[PDB]
Amino acid sequence: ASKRALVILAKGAEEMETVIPVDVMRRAGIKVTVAGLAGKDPVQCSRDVVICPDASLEDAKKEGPYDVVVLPGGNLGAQNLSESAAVKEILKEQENRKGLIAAICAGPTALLAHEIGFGSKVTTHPLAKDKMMNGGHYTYSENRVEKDGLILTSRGPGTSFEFALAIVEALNGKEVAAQVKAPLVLK
Amino acid sequence: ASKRALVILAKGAEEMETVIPVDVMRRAGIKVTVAGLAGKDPVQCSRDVVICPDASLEDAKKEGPYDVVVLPGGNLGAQNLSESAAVKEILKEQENRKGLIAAICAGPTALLAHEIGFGSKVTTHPLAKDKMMNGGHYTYSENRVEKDGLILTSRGPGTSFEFALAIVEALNGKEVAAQVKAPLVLK
Ligand SMILES: *[C@@]1(=O)C(=O)N([C])C2=[C][C]=[C][C]=C21
Ligand SMILES: *[C@@]1(=O)C(=O)N([C])C2=[C][C]=[C][C]=C21
Repeated sequence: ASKRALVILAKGAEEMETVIPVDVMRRAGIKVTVAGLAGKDPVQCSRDVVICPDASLEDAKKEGPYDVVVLPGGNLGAQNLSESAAVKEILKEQENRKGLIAAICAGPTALLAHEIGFGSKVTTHPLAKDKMMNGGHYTYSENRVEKDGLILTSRGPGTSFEFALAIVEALNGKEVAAQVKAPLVLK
Repeated sequence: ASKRALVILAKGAEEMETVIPVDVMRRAGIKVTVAGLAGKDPVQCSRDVVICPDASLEDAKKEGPYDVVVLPGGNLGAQNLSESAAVKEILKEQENRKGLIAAICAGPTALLAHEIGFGSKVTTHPLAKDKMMNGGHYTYSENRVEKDGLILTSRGPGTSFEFALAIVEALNGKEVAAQVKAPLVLK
């Protein structure tokens, strides 16, 4: 059975951090649902790229659970994710079932907001470190991609391929990740 | 005056190769128009990400000329660009005025289709080399980003940041490109 990914798309999400994981995961044969936080309508990302979600989050939640829940970054995107009771419920459910949770850039700050994965080693964008570390509930890492417990984190647009390929490896194995990687012309 | 970029978005475009340059160029303060080849409606990219263009190509052409015309890749996207008389006209005009033309992955094959920049050194995705080189009208390069005459080319999703930053450097200078690069957390 194909693995399934939920990518939660809020206004102000970093569009590179949204599209790179969606694309790379689809290349791996993962069934990806791009779910609009606010509903079914198109989402204005941080740099004004407008993306049409596959579904509302409300509708996508009904089709859960998912093998991974992915939280893109962007400060304002992450803030919207952090303020959402629906996001809280999804992440709590995912944590309770020991499923993978993946977040990049400022995205991991939504884990703090929703009290998810406390005690884990995490990374973030450098500019989001202080927010993430308020209260010392996580252990900070400068690795480009970090994985600890349920929790897979990464730093920025320039770590998005690595982040996406780490998701692929977690879900579909190292050989699939390598096969998906080769045609991308990565460094 | 801000520099201006036209990014031509066709069905089957590689969404990473579309979004990374749009985003990075906007970070550099370039005014970017994402122009829909087919009209104003949303565009289904190669991996099913749906992007809403800023304008139709028909409308964006009226607001030309641009400091750069950017052609994303994706085989079917590039084919659509190659078949378009509107694209032909835009690229011919840009070449005639000695403006920058930038293409990635299979995107450079549209330059061949429209007889643009013959004699230039170019790169492409490895799988698009034979198509690009039919007739020996260009000189092939394996560099991740290649620039020769008017013509800036690059290889794939994994060279998209380098490609975008090379555009930024060409338009806004090396220091702006460096400033935009640093917060991205690139390797
Ligand atoms: C991330 O996308 C993000 O969330 N943050 C705070 C950031 C800063 C600079 C560049 C990228 C990003
Ligand atoms: C490019 O986006 C493209 O145009 N081509 C042919 C390709 C092949 C593999 C991976 C990326 C790409």
